[PDB]
Amino acid sequence: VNTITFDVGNATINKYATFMESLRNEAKDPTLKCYGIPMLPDSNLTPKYVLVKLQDASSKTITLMLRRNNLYVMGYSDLYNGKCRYHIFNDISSTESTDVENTLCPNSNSREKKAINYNSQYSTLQNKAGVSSRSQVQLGIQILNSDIGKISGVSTFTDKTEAEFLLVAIQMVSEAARFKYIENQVKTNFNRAFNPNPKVLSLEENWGKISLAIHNAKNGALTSPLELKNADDTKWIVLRVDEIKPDMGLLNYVSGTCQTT
Ligand SMILES: Nc1ncnc2[nH]cnc12
Repeated sequence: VNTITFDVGNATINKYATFMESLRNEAKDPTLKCYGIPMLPDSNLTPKYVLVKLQDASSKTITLMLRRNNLYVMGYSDLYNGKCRYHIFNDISSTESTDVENTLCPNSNSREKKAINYNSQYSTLQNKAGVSSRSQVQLGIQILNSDIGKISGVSTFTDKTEAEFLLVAIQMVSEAARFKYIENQVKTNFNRAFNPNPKVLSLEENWGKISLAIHNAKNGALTSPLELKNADDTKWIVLRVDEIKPDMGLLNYVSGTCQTT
């Protein structure tokens, strides 16, 4: 399994664009695509995972472990007192947990557990972060940089600190890779913090339905329209692939053939 590094401390728009491109190209199936949009692999393709190393301005890092089939963050590691400290979500199966241990921290004599004692659903992360909606957790490059430093090499931190980091990182890494729209929100706001708008949230929550709708579309027409939100919180009834393709970075894996095109 490969590691993609993003230097948050020295980030520029172009370096984030390159990061997104690299992450999409490592995660995607080598071949699968629908309507020109690359698709993630089935859950049997190896390697099953990708690592994403995030570097702060002090050169400390956190490495996220992502599942290729759905781009979920499974856990993260940091160097702590010389040790590979691995932090696994509590919703990972026994067999995948072994893989997380061994992928984040391959040397079994130099590693140390520090569990994430909660699941990785946004509802849970929001709860831990003290917010009723992740619209209330700002995203941004300086925020990500700061949050890495609250955790990496730090003996103890609160669940709120951890959940904030995870909400920021999940959205700026996995959601941005899945959605060019979200990558572009980061780029448009590159020099500042921002709050995810209703379209960011609607895309995040509907990626599986969107991916299925694109995979199933015939001659560019969705079989069933899909109702999303625009950035101004008005309904967006998507009728055609060409309406939503610009916002897409990766499709969730969907079995069967599609117009590739
Ligand atoms: N752990 C995770 N990783 C990626 N996307 C997510 N969406 C919700 N939780 C997530």
